[PDB]
Amino acid sequence: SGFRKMAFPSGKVEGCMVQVTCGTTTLNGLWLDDVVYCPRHVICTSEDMLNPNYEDLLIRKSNHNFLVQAGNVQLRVIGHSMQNCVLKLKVDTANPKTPKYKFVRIQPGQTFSVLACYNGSPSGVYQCAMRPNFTIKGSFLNGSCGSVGFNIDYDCVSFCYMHHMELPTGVHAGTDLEGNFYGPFVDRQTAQAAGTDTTITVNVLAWLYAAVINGDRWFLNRFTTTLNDFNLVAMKYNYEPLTQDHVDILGPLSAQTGIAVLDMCASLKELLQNGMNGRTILGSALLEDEFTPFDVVRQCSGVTF
Amino acid sequence: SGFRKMAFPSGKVEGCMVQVTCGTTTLNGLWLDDVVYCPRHVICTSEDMLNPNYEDLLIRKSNHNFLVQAGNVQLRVIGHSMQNCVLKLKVDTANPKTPKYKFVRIQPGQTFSVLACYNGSPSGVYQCAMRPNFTIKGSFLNGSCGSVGFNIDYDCVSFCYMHHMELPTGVHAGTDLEGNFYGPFVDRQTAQAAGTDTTITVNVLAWLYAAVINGDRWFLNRFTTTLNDFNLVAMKYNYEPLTQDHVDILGPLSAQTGIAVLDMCASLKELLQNGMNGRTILGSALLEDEFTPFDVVRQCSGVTFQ
Ligand SMILES: CN1CC[C@@H](C(=O)Nc2cncc3ccccc23)c2cc(Cl)ccc21
Ligand SMILES: CN1CC[C@@H](C(=O)Nc2cncc3ccccc23)c2cc(Cl)ccc21
Ligand SMILES: [Cl-]
Ligand SMILES: [Cl-]
Ligand SMILES: [Cl-]
Repeated sequence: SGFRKMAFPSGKVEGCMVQVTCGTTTLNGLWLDDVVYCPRHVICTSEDMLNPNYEDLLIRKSNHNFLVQAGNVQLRVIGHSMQNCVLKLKVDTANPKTPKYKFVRIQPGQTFSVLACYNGSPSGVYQCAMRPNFTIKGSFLNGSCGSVGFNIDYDCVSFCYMHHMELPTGVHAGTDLEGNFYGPFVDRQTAQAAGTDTTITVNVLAWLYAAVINGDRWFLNRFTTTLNDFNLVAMKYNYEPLTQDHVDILGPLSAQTGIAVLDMCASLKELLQNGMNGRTILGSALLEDEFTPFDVVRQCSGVTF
Repeated sequence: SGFRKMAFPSGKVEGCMVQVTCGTTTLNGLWLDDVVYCPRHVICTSEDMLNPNYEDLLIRKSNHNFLVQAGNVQLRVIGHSMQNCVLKLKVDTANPKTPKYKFVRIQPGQTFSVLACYNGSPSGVYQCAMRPNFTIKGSFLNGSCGSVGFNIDYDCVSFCYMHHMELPTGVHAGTDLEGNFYGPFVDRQTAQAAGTDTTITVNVLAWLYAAVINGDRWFLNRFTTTLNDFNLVAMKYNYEPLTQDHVDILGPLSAQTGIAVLDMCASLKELLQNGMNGRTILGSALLEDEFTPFDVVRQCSGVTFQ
């Protein structure tokens, strides 16, 4: 019993975190095989960030301008190249702690664990969701750039996020490990804002199934709904549309609890229109949307890595 | 910016998790140096659990009755002893992944990270607090026994909890790493129940200071309170009493934000009376009590967002 916001075990990623310094700027890098990946803005001074020409700034740097520290060991940079908004520093040593890994780009609503780092040292691990507006509500201070987000499927670490910046509302923006930003953001000190966000409907339904599995049923009702009627209600409360793919993905949880997906949708529709009436679900007075259907099955089944 | 329920990176503990089997029972063990620590109930059958005589059950076991698996490698058990509710299995190999560590017994309200494990393999990491009633609200299934709670301040892992059981309300009970239970619980299947739980007041105040540091002030008010008047109100909402030690502990956060501890107490009294009226504090519609004053200072910036 119990249901917690649970991150993947971070050990496989901790063994990849390094400190990258270029001039006065220090941030985190991800060391996989003989390459260290980090945000390309490590080469910028605060003035450069106003309007940077990254290729021009990079052409002025030599390998010795990048100091990479892995624990208390300096790695030798033997090459440097840029791929989108990520800088790739070739080093003379392959990381002996390199796990089985892949680079994956996730979709909004997908969750991942963030290993927050400062000066190449892991400080904490927390579970995030990629918001529908492509930001993450992370917890990051100055020096956290280069911290990564990941999932684990079996013994393979799928790296999906690298931290780049904080937007004025305190939310965060970053890229996949190929340097492509999530969302319409750019790596420059210019006016940028997170768009209006929406709730991840399939994730709320998954969390309602988790509540039922854990003995909370007060919100269940005798009603069902059509997918079209639910989606009209979802649009009204800034909830993401629920697709037939989402309904299919919720199939296992629906079969385990005996509550059809559209039956759970009728519970959610009532919760939106009426609220919780002083009640809580899994110790929350808000509908939680940062657990995917897979997260719920994994936690409630005890999957290990 | 931002404020998340954040666990310590679990790598240093993952490299210590092993599987311990005794007969038909399999659970997790913590391998540090040449010793594997695990709940002593690994020697019980389900039947033995009502009134087990652990001394009598253990004397009947030899070293070869304990199978310890670290990854795909069987460790050889060369000794066994019981310390309170923990079984200590001496093994012939020191764990090369043993981090700098210590054993610490924590007090209610303290927080820690839990690395939930099954069959010696880590499944997930989450943040917990030792409730005032000495239970923890974990996420644990059958086979999770032996999973540990810890803090990693500096490069030293302080192990503070080992999971032993789930109580009928779905909450969890365990011991420190010396095998002493937290709370009035026993490692028996006898009728046991968690006492009435209460909110960790000092932690709620710490979290209100985190909200102020992150720019949220809507809940502040022009009032202050005496410590005694605060406790008379707070106790009516099943909040733990706030002691002068708690007021002292909140001093740094009080100095950083410019809000005196008793002034923040008056804000808490008003929140208990009014609720949030559709508003949230740090993305929560309830008052959060699983962040200590130490956690807030570690997570938050040294500069308040005035
Ligand atoms: C102007 N500026 C600041 C430094 C860096 C930035 O956002 N860094 C930070 C990241 N995460 C949390 C922070 C919390 C407080 C301060 C900085 C934080 C950055 C990066 C880009 Cl791509 C563009 C601009 C910019
Ligand atoms: C009767 N019984 C059951 C097995 C074990 C126990 O509590 N195991 C479990 C632990 N954590 C979560 C669980 C979730 C579902 C099931 C078991 C769980 C245990 C241990 C002691 Cl010390 C006393 C009694 C007892
Ligand atoms: Cl609601
Ligand atoms: Cl599934
Ligand atoms: Cl303590």
